[PDB]
Amino acid sequence: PVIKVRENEPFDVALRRFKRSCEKAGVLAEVRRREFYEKPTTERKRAKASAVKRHAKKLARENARRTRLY
Amino acid sequence: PRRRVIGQRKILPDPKFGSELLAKFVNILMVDGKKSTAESIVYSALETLAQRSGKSELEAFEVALENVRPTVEVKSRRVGGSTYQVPVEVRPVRRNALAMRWIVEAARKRGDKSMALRLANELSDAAENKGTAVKKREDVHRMAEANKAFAHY
Amino acid sequence: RKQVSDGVAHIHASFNNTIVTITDRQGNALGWATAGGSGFRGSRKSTPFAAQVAAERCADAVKEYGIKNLEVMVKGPGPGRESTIRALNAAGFRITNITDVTPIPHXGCRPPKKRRV
Amino acid sequence: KFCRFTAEGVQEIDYKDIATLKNYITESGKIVPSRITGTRAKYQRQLARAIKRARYLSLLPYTDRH
RNA sequence: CUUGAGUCUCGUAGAGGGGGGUAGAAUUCCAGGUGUAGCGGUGAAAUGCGUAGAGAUCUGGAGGAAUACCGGUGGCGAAGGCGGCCCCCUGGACGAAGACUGACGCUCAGGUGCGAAAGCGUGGGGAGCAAACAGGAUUAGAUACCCUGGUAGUCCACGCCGUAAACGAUGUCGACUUGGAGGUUGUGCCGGCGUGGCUUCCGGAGCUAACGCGUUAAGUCGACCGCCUGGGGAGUACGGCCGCAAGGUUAAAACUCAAAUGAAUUGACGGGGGCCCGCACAAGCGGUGGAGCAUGUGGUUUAAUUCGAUGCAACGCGA
Ligand SMILES: [Mg+2]
Ligand SMILES: [Mg+2]
Ligand SMILES: [Mg+2]
Ligand SMILES: [Mg+2]
Ligand SMILES: [Mg+2]
Ligand SMILES: [Mg+2]
Ligand SMILES: [Mg+2]
Ligand SMILES: [Mg+2]
Ligand SMILES: [Mg+2]
Ligand SMILES: [Mg+2]
Ligand SMILES: [Mg+2]
Ligand SMILES: [Mg+2]
Ligand SMILES: [Mg+2]
Ligand SMILES: [Mg+2]
Ligand SMILES: [Mg+2]
Ligand SMILES: [Mg+2]
Ligand SMILES: [Mg+2]
Ligand SMILES: [Mg+2]
Ligand SMILES: [Mg+2]
Repeated sequence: PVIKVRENEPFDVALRRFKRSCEKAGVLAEVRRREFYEKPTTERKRAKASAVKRHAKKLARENARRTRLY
Repeated sequence: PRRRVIGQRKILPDPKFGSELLAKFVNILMVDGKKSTAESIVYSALETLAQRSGKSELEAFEVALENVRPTVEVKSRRVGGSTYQVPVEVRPVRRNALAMRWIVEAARKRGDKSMALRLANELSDAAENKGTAVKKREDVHRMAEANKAFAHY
Repeated sequence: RKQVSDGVAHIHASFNNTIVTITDRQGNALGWATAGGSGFRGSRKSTPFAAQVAAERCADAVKEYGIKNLEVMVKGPGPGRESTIRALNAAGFRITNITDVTPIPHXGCRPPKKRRV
Repeated sequence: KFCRFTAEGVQEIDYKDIATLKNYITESGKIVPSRITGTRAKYQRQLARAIKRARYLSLLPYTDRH
């Protein structure tokens, strides 16, 4: 994320463009993910758990628009 | 409390000057429901302080209160087993409550003979930043400033 | 002494500390400051306020170069990233650039083991 | 969405066609996920091979910070 | 004889395998420039590094290992497994139209081969990580968890080992038996309509102790193999075989018990989660704990110091 300060662009607005360029490139998440070694078994396990619960969430939701609360 | 509905309580103004603030001061000085004693102490101290300052009663009061009122204090928030002194801005009602409490405590742990003269001398020293009450204000302010990094939870 | 007026601000923002270094555009350190040397230890060193104060001090240190317009290289995941730049813009510099320079391996070396706490 | 490589009769993706490939990398230079562009899986693989080839010949950068 | 099995033609996707080459990012080290008082680390610290110039920053160089993004309940492979890019050698699978052979098939004791990680032998290599180890902490202790280091090893070649929760805890082959939504890869007809391979999720009958499985069956059947027969003793001993070794494999008995076990249910509990409440914290005021005395109690004493209460919920209690 290399933000150029543009003309008449005040500081706040360029700072916010930089924060979003970073949060979009995922610099911080990549850094946190590279702090400690993770065994391949743990990697495969967390990938599968995220897939299973995303799928279960979509399914529970699309049945939630078939139940009434009151 | 958890619920929250503390309707505030009616306090009469003081008879001599008609000030709710001075009545709060009498209440904070009062011991064992003996309000007549406390009122006689407060009026004697205020008359003495006004003669020794020339100003007026209910203005020398607010001048001594001004140099004791804290602006920011620290609340404890435990994070890692240990605690973080967190600076928090003091509400004006609490500003005056704490100023009065500190002034009374200071005037109590003084050396003059009667409580009226001790309170007068404490009020006089607070009007030029020399008593233990303004020392407590300064200590609280320096704690909050030494913890200013933690002005977040 | 010398006049440069176009500097680069390097912020090394770790979890534990913040290091602010101002150089010229050629990489020569004119001055520096750290959160841990600006009056902060342990639980305070790793806060955005300590980094802000470190950046204040590093701006105050390079005063006799007449630096006027700064580039900003941010490196690392620590708390002192945003606050340092918000204090460089304040201190008096005309921030012209903000880049992230966090090193990312494209695979790289095996990291240390996970902490069990 | 709309995988553009199907709609245009594409057999190969041609790493030498830098104008096309620049649409599928970010500013950083990273390959955009097919979930963002809606490219079909077969062409996403073709595109990845093409981008890596173009990077090797210094037609595309690996990164923003070379 | 041609439908099982197989051959050929044309094409398709693929981290399938073996060999070689190469690129970029990053770590570490080396040299040099700038610069100065800290860095690093943690829950907090310390050990450690640093004025003999560290950390930071910049330029050049060396070397090893791994390949961000793509990347996907995506792909390939018999399983183990396989991921930058390029070339060489090479295996399998699938589809479309046909042509060919003519039951050539399925399973498989013994045999034979492949077989993660660790480990072993010889020779290389060694960035990062890191058993052992050392120091610093923590602790009642702390041969740990945390920190600073750090050697085998992790890498390569060749040879060995032959084991893993080597798992779908589900042997292989074949047939049949309602559906729905996706993923991936072919293919016919015109985004729409078909037809194949593999694959993920749900679910019908049926099945199941139940949980669940459900055309990729744990349903309905057939062929062949492997294996089980209460818990412990014990996958241990002895013997054989195999191994350089570590050990692997085959595999008992005495003795001892009345259980051991699976699934599910109601509770209770959690240093699990969520939402609420109470002078529970917070915000406050006044106390108790110290003194003297009153009073009860424990204890001791006594001829007797009558009996009872004796965590909260006994102790100015029955009185
Ligand atoms: Mg660490
Ligand atoms: Mg056999
Ligand atoms: Mg090994
Ligand atoms: Mg070896
Ligand atoms: Mg060796
Ligand atoms: Mg260690
Ligand atoms: Mg076994
Ligand atoms: Mg496995
Ligand atoms: Mg598995
Ligand atoms: Mg088994
Ligand atoms: Mg089902
Ligand atoms: Mg044995
Ligand atoms: Mg033996
Ligand atoms: Mg309280
Ligand atoms: Mg007492
Ligand atoms: Mg008794
Ligand atoms: Mg009794
Ligand atoms: Mg009893
Ligand atoms: Mg009771």
